[PDB]
Amino acid sequence: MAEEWYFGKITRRESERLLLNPENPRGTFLVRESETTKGAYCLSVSDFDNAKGLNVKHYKIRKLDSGGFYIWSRTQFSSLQQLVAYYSKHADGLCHRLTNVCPT
Repeated sequence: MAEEWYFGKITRRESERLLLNPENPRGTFLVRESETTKGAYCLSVSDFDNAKGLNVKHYKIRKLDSGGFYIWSRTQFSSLQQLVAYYSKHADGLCHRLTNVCPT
């Protein structure tokens, strides 16, 4: 049992398959393990614009030796739960604020 938004070892294309479901509104997200970087995580979030329609953006979450996490070094967090809590309040760099936890 992990956090509701933690999807573990799912692939980048599987995260897109789940997030691109038309029933999921803009701002739907999940956190997963990175396929490209060992020890890093990815925040995958759905967005919408006039050119692309519903699309997915992926953000790399790096873990520090001190135990912290960040997407941009200017804003660091002590846990993944603090990171999700912050980005649920302000977009601050992301395409959209986190609003809906990806189902199933």
